[PDB]
Amino acid sequence: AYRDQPLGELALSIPRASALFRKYDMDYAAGGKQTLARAAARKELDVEVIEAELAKLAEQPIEKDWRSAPLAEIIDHIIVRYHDRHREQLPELILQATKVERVHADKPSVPKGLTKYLTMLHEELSSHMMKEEQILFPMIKQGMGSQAMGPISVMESEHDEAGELLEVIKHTTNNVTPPPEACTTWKAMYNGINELIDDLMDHISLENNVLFPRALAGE
Ligand SMILES: [Cl-]
Ligand SMILES: [Fe+2]
Ligand SMILES: [Fe+3]
Ligand SMILES: [O]
Repeated sequence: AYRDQPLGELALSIPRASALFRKYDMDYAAGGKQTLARAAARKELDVEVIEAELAKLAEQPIEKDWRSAPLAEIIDHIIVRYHDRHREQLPELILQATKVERVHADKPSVPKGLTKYLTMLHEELSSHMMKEEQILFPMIKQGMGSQAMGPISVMESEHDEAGELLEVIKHTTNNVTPPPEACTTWKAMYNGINELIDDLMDHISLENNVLFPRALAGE
């Protein structure tokens, strides 16, 4: 019964589901508690076809399952696969968005505000990630995870705020869809933005749906 389960559990149960939920604009990352049924019903989307589509990906081979992995290993993976990657992705995107906004300032399709939104996301992610790396992650490794409600609730409120920046970024770029007159820089930047969104959603999902609850439970 896929419809009755939370989006978070589904995204970590079946591979490429993250991308499927991304296709339907379903927030499995910060909204991972919500059931597929409730999320589908709010979008006016056909639940039965989504259940089927999941089975097609479900039967496909298993990747790494992080739900039962050691927390220290989840932490190390997050730092390297996600935090360090965001630290190099964002400065590049900011440079490209600066160029696209300038060069194409005359065009009605130019993503006005994109540079400013990427800049805000970079500044906020950087202080957020530093706190995780300096305090929350070490505290979990040193066995104080059951004591981490304070930082965790703050980290979760900041994940929601990052979620809102992503929505504004998606809206400014026509859901990251380049117009017909887009150039190579403009197209490659939109590919970078989609890659940043995919990574950031999987990053937030791993924190909200696995690391944080299991830490608090004393694992
Ligand atoms: Cl606590
Ligand atoms: Fe993080
Ligand atoms: Fe985080
Ligand atoms: O994060």
